[PDB]
Amino acid sequence: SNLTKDFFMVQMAASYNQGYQGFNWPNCTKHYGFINNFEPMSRQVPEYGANYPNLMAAYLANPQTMPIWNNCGFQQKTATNVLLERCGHPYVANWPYPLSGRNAVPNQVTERKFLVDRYLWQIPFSSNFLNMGTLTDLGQNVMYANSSHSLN
Amino acid sequence: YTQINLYVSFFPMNYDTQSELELMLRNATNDQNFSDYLGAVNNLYQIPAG
Amino acid sequence: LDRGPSFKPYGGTAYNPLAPKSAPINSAFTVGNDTHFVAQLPQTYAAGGTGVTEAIQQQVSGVDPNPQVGQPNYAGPVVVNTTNNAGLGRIVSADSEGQQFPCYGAYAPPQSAGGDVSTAAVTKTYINTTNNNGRVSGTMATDTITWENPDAHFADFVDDRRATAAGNRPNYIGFRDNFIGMMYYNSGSNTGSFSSQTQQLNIVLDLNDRNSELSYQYLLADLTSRWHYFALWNQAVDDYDHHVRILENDGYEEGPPNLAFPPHVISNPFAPAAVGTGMTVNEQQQTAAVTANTVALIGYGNIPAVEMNLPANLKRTFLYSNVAMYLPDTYKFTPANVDLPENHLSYGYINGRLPLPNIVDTWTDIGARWSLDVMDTVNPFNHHRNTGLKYRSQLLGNGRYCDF
Amino acid sequence: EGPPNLAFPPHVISNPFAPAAVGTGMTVNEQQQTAAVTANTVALIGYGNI
Amino acid sequence: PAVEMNLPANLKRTFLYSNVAMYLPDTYKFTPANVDLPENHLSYGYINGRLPLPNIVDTWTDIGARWSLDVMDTVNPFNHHRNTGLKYRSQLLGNGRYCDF
Amino acid sequence: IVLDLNDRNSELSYQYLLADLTSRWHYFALWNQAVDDYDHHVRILENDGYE
Repeated sequence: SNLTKDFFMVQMAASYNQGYQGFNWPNCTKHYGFINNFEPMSRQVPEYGANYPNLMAAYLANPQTMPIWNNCGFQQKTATNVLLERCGHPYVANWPYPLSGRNAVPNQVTERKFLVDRYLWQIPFSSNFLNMGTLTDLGQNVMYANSSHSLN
Repeated sequence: YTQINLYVSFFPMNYDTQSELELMLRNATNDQNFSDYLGAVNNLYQIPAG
Repeated sequence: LDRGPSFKPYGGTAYNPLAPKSAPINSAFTVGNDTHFVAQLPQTYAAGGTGVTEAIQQQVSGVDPNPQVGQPNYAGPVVVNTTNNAGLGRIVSADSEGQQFPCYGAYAPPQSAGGDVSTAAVTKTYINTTNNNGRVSGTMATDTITWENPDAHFADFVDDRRATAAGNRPNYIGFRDNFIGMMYYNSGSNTGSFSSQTQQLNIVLDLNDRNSELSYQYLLADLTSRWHYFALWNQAVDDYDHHVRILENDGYEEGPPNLAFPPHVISNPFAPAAVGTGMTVNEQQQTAAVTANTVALIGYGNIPAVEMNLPANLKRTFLYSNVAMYLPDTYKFTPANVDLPENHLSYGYINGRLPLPNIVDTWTDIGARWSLDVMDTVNPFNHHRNTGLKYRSQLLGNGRYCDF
Repeated sequence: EGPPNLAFPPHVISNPFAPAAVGTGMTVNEQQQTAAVTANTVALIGYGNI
Repeated sequence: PAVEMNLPANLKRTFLYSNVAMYLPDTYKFTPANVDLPENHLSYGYINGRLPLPNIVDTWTDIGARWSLDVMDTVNPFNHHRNTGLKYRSQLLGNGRYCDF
Repeated sequence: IVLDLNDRNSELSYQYLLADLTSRWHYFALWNQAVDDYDHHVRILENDGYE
């Protein structure tokens, strides 16, 4: 996914005291935890150059004139409600592009992202980002106590 | 494959605690032991068709 | 990573999926010296009399007789009188490449952002079906196509035209569970060599009688549970389906008849809704006069309908795609007039082997929880309900080229 | 709810209360308003919706 | 004589419309012709009357990929009619408009 | 006794306290105890076509 090597380590070390010994599925996960809610995913989309003219982006700009032909003759015109009756005649389809099979289009670019739900991020104020205590080690440090700072 | 990288994780132990922990594990009687969890010897024997 | 042409990350097809599998598109077939047209003409430009001086008009383009545009809404089952009306639409010419194909899965790549498909100029193609010989009934702005048929493989075919399509088998290709086989374990020709510098001896002495892969699998089922999908180590368990390996045939839940109805709901059962006029009536003598300003759409009898028997049709789809599709090769046949690759064990062979009908139906071993006697030798993890392999294939992408 | 769950005849082309109208396709005379029948062409057209 | 539908496609077609295509943002919707709506964008009659665009969510959209929609990321997934809890918290009081609790 | 501060959230404190004690799968209608969730196939969804 997009999540980095720096920042996946601090989330697993704060929540489950992992890191420095290999990551596994932890024992007891809570409802607002990280690893049961983190769900990565990936898709692939074609290049959309001059050969491939991106019929969807031409449809969002002007849906009144359809560029997009899929299962026509078996549903309504794609400028009115899809709840209506069948309209046209059967004919070939031109969209989407085949990304797999013998007619698969070359020049494919991958895209990765993730979705996290019910999870505040966390950066613990600890030395090695573990949980060695509720009153942490830098919290009872003589550098951060007995002094006054101002963070940004 | 286009590139490949090994990642490790160095635990930031204090250099006084590590130096007392290193000298215990250099010792012969503090010898690290491991064991394969399967504990088996794989042997395949041919069966003819039918 | 290239996955090759055998990859198909889904079931069914993605092009014209609502069509029946035997349905042909509006096209131009050629057999012998004869050439045949089949067409459906939704629009009208009525043009009564002779239909020539308006077929010359209404010039066409690559997108102008739109296949999605048809009759206006709420026309009902209007009987287009071929005298005093005329048809409009699109066909595709002959002398185009590829293989002729039904509607179910027919793909044709576009050329411009307006959505046109024609790789050459557009032409009109006139057809009469009357008894007049001086009338043009359709215009049919024709087309030339490169004719690609992805994700479908001609379930039947008779020599040009009357073929039925069926989508290809779903084929998930991803990495292994826990990346088994990425790394040479227990290969004495080429091992690993973790050691200090001055490599006089390594500490990885790997034997062929050891299995470091299965030792990791049994260890992983001891520490953690196995249901959870952990995407870092590609930790997705290979599972089958509990109701597919052991099919528990219980029949179906029957109920009221699942009728279907025409949407213009009033109609005669074999005629359109007959037009008429209301009647004012005289009393004390029996005389009914026609009223002034009234037209009446009157449907007689009861509403026509068709019956589905839905849970039987819903179960037979489940038994065909999950049980009858995954047979051994001795219970499958090849369709007529199609040719397979010469070897076994390739994608083009297993795609084109289709099952015998009576071995699995909605009656076989009825009422009994019983796995089939011919399905014990079949690997239950080579199945498209393998949720781990579905998770490992969709975690990389959906196309053929992935940057993992 | 959702879109209508239509069902179609397995042959897709139809006249809604008749079989498909059979006939022959032909050309025109190109600025003489006359369409003479050509040979080796037959056709069959539904003329409505499905 | 008989008619033929693609039955496992239509079970999937009504799933995608009633869940994903129904809960689109205000950009991807339109009012139908000759019908009126309330003025504010936060009443019930305005959310009720707007019907979504036809084929930005269909049976083909991103075939074979575990992938949520790019516009449905920032749309609140807990404002759904399939959350078992809020459904249970509303069946628990009753079905009527007026209720004693 | 009660000294409420605007910097504190006591209705989120009770949510995280309850998920640490019990499991959030059970529906305990006395405290109207029922989670907000979503269908696992509406948010991130798997377009596998159709069997």
